Amino acid sequence: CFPWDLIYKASGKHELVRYLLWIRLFRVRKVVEFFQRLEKDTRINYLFTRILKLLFVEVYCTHTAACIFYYLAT
Amino acid sequence: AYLIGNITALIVKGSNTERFRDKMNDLISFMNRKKLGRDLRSQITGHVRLQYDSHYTDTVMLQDIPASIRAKIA
Repeated sequence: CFPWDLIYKASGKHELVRYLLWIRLFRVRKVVEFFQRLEKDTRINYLFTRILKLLFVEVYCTHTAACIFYYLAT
Repeated sequence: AYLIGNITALIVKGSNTERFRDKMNDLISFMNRKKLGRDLRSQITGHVRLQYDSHYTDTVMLQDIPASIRAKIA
């Protein structure tokens, strides 16, 4: 929750202070806790919540890979 | 195909903590299909949890360990 693009533009625009934006991918705890409060919900089969969890891991690993693949061109 | 088969064969061969989980979701489907109370359903879930936790005390678990070793255990 520190501002990492005001710190970036204040500290002489260094490239390795923008790698601390990747700390904000620890906010996928709130999505993996949602799929743990849904796996113990008996209305939906647990082997279907595992499939939905894998389909939310399949995407966002193509979003992140698209972003890293463009970053490696920049 | 061998890699896909090994991953599929270890996911299909599940653990006992999900055999108990799908043993106790159609049980909840029965207890909510026919609208049971809020005390005897706790007795049903407590009985199936107790028999699952006591399922690892069987003599048939060690029905091939020889005599004078099963006798020492007893």
